[PDB]
Amino acid sequence: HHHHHHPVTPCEAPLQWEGRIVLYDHNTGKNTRATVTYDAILQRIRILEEKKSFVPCKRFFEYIFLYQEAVMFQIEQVTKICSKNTLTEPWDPYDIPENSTYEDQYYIGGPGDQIPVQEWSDRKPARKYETWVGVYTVKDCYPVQETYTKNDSMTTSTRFFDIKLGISDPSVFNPPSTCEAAQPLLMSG
Amino acid sequence: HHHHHHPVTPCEAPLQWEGRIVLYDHNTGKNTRATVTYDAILQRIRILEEKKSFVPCKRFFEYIFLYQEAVMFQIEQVTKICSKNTLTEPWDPYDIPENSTYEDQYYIGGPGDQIPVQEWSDRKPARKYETWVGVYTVKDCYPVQETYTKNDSMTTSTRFFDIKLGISDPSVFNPPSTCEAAQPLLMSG
Ligand SMILES: [Ca+2]
Ligand SMILES: [Ca+2]
Repeated sequence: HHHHHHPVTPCEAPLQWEGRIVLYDHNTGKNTRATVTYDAILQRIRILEEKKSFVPCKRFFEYIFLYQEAVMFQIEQVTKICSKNTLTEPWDPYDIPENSTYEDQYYIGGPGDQIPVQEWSDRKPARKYETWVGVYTVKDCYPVQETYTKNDSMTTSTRFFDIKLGISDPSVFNPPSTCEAAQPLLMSG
Repeated sequence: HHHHHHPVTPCEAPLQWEGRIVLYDHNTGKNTRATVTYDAILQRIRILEEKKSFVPCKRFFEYIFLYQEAVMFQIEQVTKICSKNTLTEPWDPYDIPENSTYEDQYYIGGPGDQIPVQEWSDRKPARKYETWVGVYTVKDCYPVQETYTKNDSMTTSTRFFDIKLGISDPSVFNPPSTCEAAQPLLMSG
């Protein structure tokens, strides 16, 4: 039997990638499926909601968050109606904060196809419940899952997949021409 | 470019295994870490809660659910005080119901260590929100994650890992001697 040190700090998540996610929102119970272009160097993130067959939702959005310019564009994918809004909130990366609490390492999957991952949190002894848990791969530190009990009880779980390093198509961060735009509230049905 | 049929039915999850889980309960915000012995053939499941350093919780339980006998034993791991209770609810396997809606297939992880998985749900067009989403491996159909918006807004996400087929230690389903026991309500702090 052998004794593995707990890691002194967490691995460093990739800075740029193209991937896909599911965002599960318990306040609404909604699962949102999106293609994501993520760039922590410029602190921008582009989210393209996906439509599946016969979902009861008519409206689907593209989001372009440009934190270095304190603006977010939201575009109805059909109408192409744009909303330009101010971003007050600071950038938040998909990574493990360097002061996170190490929780575990384990294998996801079966024999012959299993992947080692690590789990980290913001657990400390002064607080009964964590607000953040992250599951990242051991080998490349890619995000796998995060749950965020953030926002005073407004919680989400995000699952990450089909991630590919780098950004093959930068143009996605250019807002469309219809984005000579004002600050409308666009929400889904 | 190529066109993959959607699967006509889902893969068949393993019937017996030993593994570990994290159960994230939004009603409380709690993350419970447990070692699990799972047996769908006898419809029994043994859950052993894990204690981590300096969690503010004093009480940790072992559960032995024996659905074929409509009884569940709950044991305080320290005191060894047992509770024997009646099970009214039918067995529910960790599997994909054969009438589930196929949602997606994708790779978790990075280049050189990534695992293909499938996602299934209980989505139908008559209901805005799913009550159940399951993520299972393609290769062996091992559970990876489930979220359950079951119970009229009482929702959980479960993550599965370190799964090994078969049950190396059957004795765990034998209740301990202190289980000449009554029906106490034992809850955590
Ligand atoms: Ca973050
Ligand atoms: Ca089930």
